[PDB]
Amino acid sequence: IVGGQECKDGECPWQALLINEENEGFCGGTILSEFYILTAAHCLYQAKRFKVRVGDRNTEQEEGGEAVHEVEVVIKHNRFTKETYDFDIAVLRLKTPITFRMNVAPACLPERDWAESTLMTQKTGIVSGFGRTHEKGRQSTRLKMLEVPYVDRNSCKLSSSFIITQNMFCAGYDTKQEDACQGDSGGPHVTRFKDTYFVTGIVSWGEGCARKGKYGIYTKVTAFLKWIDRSMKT
Amino acid sequence: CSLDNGDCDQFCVVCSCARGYTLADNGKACIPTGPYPCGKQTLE
Ligand SMILES: CS(=O)(=O)N1C[C@H](C(=O)Nc2ccc(Cl)cc2)[C@@H](C(=O)Nc2ccc(-n3ccccc3=O)cc2F)C1
Ligand SMILES: [Ca+2]
Ligand code: NA
Repeated sequence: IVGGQECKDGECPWQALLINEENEGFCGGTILSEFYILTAAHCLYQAKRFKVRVGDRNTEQEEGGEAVHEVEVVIKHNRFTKETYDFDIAVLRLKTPITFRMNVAPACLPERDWAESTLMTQKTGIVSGFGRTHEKGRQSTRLKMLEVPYVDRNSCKLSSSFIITQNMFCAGYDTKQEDACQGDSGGPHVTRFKDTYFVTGIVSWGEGCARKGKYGIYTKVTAFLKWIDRSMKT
Repeated sequence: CSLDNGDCDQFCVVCSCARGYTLADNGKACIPTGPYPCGKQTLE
């Protein structure tokens, strides 16, 4: 996360971190239930083997609440391709169930039509992760969050070198130096409605990080609510 | 529903809620059935 702030205790409980063989975080995820994590399909390519860590807020300190989970099944969307980055979504079924507690709780999945008309129309959403704090810099050792404005689809297409599909949405800022970045990929983009946070996007890609004239691109979760439901029912 | 979300706490005139919640008596608010309902930040 470039800009933004560190999440306070209990503020981003649905954050999950995918860790590679080197025990280093490389992508985020969103807790959906005690057995499932939502992440980006492209993240599955970045580490031959990986595990999932929940409850962590500081990767340099082991604190109460952190726990590691092995992945039992990976369900990657069959239409994902790096050629377009379209359909950038995967669901992970964990071998053992997550115990919800302080800093570990699922984000809510909204109903499709309602989300389309009521959540996606809000002014902003919140993105979080342990990714780079600058395009060319190091990944954050602390969990960060950032409020990102929804960006008009047409404005986004005009700004983008690549095709923005209906399975994607844009958010962030034109020139303000705040954005998600590499390492945050796969992580949550949630939108608050009254007092409940609904997962609305999956950090997917961007041309650089916080670049002037560029936005953050997210997988639009509403386009895949049925796919997620079917995936979660094995 | 196009107005004040039908006065609904969550989904919308008929209000409904996400898993882990139960529609309250007033038929608008949503009540968590557990200590860690989805979408709620946690507190000690
Ligand atoms: C320089 S970096 O710090 O090492 N890093 C930052 C970029 C990032 O991810 N930022 C980022 C910024 C904001 C958010 Cl929300 C997520 C990621 C990342 C990248 O590679 N992005 C990227 C760019 C384009 C596509 N794409 C899109 C369509 C078609 C084909 C195609 O390849 C796919 C991508 F993976 C490289
Ligand atoms: Ca830690
Ligand atoms: Na920008």
